[PDB]
Amino acid sequence: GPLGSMEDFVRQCFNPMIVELAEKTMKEYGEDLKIETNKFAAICTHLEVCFMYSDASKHRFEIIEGRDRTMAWTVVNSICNTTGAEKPKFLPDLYDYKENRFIEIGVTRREVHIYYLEKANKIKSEKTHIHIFSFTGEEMATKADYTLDEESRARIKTRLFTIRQEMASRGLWDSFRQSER
Ligand SMILES: O=Cc1cc(Cc2ccccc2Cl)cc([N+](=O)[O-])c1O
Ligand SMILES: [Mn+2]
Repeated sequence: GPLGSMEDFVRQCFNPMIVELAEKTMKEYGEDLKIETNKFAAICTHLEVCFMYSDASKHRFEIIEGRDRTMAWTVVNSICNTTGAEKPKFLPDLYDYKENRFIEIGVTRREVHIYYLEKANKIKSEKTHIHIFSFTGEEMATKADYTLDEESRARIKTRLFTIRQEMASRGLWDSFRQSER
């Protein structure tokens, strides 16, 4: 049918705060949202998932993702100096004060196991916990430890489904799904 604009969709369906943060991210990494619209959408999605993940248990998680890079690294350094946790080589999305480990969160259109393996290879850290969500409800987590209960993760998955099917409703899904990497 009628093909829609990804930028319009992103601005209509994501919270304005999230949008601003995503724009800030893309500016920071030199990417133009006006052209890299799928990347823009993905960054919004990943941000929202990180925030929902944090929100599932307030006072447990420090949020790293969303801050400017220097600020984020400052926070990471602070957490390491305060808790004695090993410094990660790449910027994680969260810190878990309860389990005393950083959390890397992935959101993928690809096969979750493969994606997980790529992440676990590309962090080269050992204590950082990895949690991968797909748009079809699949999950993959380090040591099969999923951290949050089924209801919280169900909320996350449901949001992902909503996004996927509104995109599909606008004819955006086909392009978005294969523009990964
Ligand atoms: O897909 C977008 C995306 C964005 C981010 C945000 C981000 C975090 C750190 C550096 C650059 C960027 Cl774009 C992170 C991940 N990730 O960890 O799977 C992402 O998959
Ligand atoms: Mn990150």
